Amino acid sequence: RTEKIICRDVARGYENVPIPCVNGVDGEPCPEDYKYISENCETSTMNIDRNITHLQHCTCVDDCSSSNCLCGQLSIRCWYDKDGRLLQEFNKIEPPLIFECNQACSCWRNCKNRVVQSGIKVRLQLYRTAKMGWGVRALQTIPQGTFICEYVGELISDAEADVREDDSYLFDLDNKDGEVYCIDARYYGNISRFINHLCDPNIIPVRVFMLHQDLRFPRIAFFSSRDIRTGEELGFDYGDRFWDIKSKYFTCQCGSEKCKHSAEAIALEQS
Amino acid sequence: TEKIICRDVARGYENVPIPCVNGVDGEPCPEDYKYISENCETSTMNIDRNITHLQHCTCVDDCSSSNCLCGQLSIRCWYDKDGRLLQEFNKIEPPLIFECNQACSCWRNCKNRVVQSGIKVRLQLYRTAKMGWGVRALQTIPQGTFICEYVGELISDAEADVREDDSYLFDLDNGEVYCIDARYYGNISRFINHLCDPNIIPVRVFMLHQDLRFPRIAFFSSRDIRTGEELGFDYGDRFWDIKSKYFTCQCGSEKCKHSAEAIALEQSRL
Ligand SMILES: CCCC[C@H](NC(=O)c1cccc(Nc2ccncc2)c1)C(=O)Nc1ccc(OC2CCN(C)CC2)nc1
Ligand SMILES: CCCC[C@H](NC(=O)c1cccc(Nc2ccncc2)c1)C(=O)Nc1ccc(OC2CCN(C)CC2)nc1
Ligand SMILES: Nc1ncnc2c1ncn2[C@@H]1O[C@H](C[C@@H](N)CC[C@H](N)C(=O)O)[C@@H](O)[C@H]1O
Ligand SMILES: Nc1ncnc2c1ncn2[C@@H]1O[C@H](C[C@@H](N)CC[C@H](N)C(=O)O)[C@@H](O)[C@H]1O
Ligand SMILES: [Zn+2]
Ligand SMILES: [Zn+2]
Ligand SMILES: [Zn+2]
Ligand SMILES: [Zn+2]
Ligand SMILES: [Zn+2]
Ligand SMILES: [Zn+2]
Ligand SMILES: [Zn+2]
Ligand SMILES: [Zn+2]
Repeated sequence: RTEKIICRDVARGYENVPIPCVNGVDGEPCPEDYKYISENCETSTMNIDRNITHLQHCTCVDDCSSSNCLCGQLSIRCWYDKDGRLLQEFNKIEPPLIFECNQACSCWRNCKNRVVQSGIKVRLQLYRTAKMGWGVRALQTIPQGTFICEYVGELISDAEADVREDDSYLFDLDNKDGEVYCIDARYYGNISRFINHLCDPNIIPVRVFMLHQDLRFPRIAFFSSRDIRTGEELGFDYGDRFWDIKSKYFTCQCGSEKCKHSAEAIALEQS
Repeated sequence: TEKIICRDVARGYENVPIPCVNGVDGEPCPEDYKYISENCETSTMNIDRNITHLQHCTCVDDCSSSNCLCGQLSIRCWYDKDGRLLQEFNKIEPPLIFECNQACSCWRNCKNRVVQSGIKVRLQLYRTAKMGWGVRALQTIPQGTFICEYVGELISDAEADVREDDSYLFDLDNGEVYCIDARYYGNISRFINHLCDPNIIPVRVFMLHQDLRFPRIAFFSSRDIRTGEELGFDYGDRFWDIKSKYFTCQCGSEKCKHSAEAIALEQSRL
């Protein structure tokens, strides 16, 4: 079966690069039960704290590559190397909040501390998968620790997430301060909603702050956990809360020799 | 002797650098304000950003037809194929402009996305002979071209009352009344002086939200602008009804409305 290009950009031009769609697997058409949006949206009263005076900000007169940058020290340190990539020593299982520089900082918009706010840079592709529906894969080699894209969607409350019957696209921000908030990319979302779960993941989510510092609304950034070959499927560990829920419905089809949520794994766990 | 005292007053925040020169006196680069590319808030404004309240269009082409609902909201799309306002655009009393948004089915590069696309002409902060700092064009600018947005601090009408230095205060005007104070927070617009014979006009635009209490102020050339010309708009009589007693006008256009000698004619006739 030929692998037919079916959308030259599902992003409709809102990203820095086009995100094309292909299907060389079956006859499913281009997904369109959703609204592609590049940044988070709201559908109820949220009042994100956008007071510019509330912003912690640095006084740097360099490119903010020094350990004296206040933005960095907030982040423990700036975990970005010279090329914008997430340092190898990054506690990539217990990752701390990253505060990027903002509009209150004295530094320039091109400082070393502005990776996530600068948008997608890698060429990605939405494609049809063998046993998982749609997915996202890389069209280039991606060095470890590179920023991929942001988990974008509809900002909703922990209570609103309890009510929603379709939790296939629900990201739990998990607010330590106050109440949990969540991102539901079921009706409004970006390329991130199409990323499948891998028991051997290659991207990780990081909580990030940029143009605001309202702690109920960290933004989710995905970075490569490893070097990634061209054509290879992006996926992150959805977690064990997702799979104790969706265990009655489907099972993991990732195939990994260390797969935790395949039908065999569950049935072998019941003994 | 002209010197360059800043390579980009916006610090890379605009699509193009906005340098500052002075060949007039010893005033260094003004730094008594934070430059911001986009409006900021210093208290809770409760701007309706509910995506489901956006009026949006269903076009798939470039939104150049008359079934573009976002053009209908604006009477018509007033942008020509090159992003410029049509010659027939009501310049005295512009109509509100509703640009296409993130709820539109159209693409981000359609014909109704001028102001949201940012500064494109080359502009320069320079020291004028009499008006402190001004903003001059670095290039020929045809009529209808978007120049810049009036960016600053959103404040209420009551706040604007207790603001002592009202030399950067712009009126949106309305039920509920709000202001843009560019005094403490501003973009390059705060340096555009007043000209009795203006060559730019402000237009109220809506882009990512359609909260009618917070139009964004977009400047467009009301005529062709020659290379080196200073950008100015008509502050209006409200500004000069409180500022003229302190300082008189210096535009010097033959048809000056707030000049020194133009005050004496109305004072002598009346
Ligand atoms: C598109 C798929 C979403 C993935 C998953 N979705 C859900 O679990 C989910 C689903 C439905 C409903 C709700 N929510 C509520 C339900 C009822 N009532 C209330 C709420 C949540 C996810 O969120 N995965 C994930 C993985 C790592 C991570 O990284 C940090 C955390 C761990 N450490 C490693 C530190 C870093 N953060 C998140
Ligand atoms: C440095 C730039 C000043 C601009 C000027 N500022 C002031 O005059 C001003 C000055 C001091 C104080 C306040 N304000 C408050 C005072 C007290 N308490 C509360 C507030 C306002 C301006 O806004 N000019 C303008 C011109 C046309 C226009 O276009 C439409 C509106 C009207 N029509 C004639 C055409 C359509 N819009 C705006
Ligand atoms: N490892 C997996 N094994 C089986 N199905 C998966 C796996 N990961 C994701 N999925 C499927 O994709 C959904 C998660 C979505 N966020 C991903 C996009 C979705 N697959 C789509 O094509 O629209 C899940 O509810 C599953 O239906
Ligand atoms: N036509 C004018 N005649 C005299 N002074 C003007 C005129 N237009 C603007 N100004 C001056 O500039 C102020 C308005 C400012 N927003 C413009 C930038 C200002 N020239 C500056 O150097 O910061 C006024 O309060 C005046 O001090
Ligand atoms: Zn810094
Ligand atoms: Zn900073
Ligand atoms: Zn910085
Ligand atoms: Zn698995
Ligand atoms: Zn349209
Ligand atoms: Zn539209
Ligand atoms: Zn459009
Ligand atoms: Zn004058």
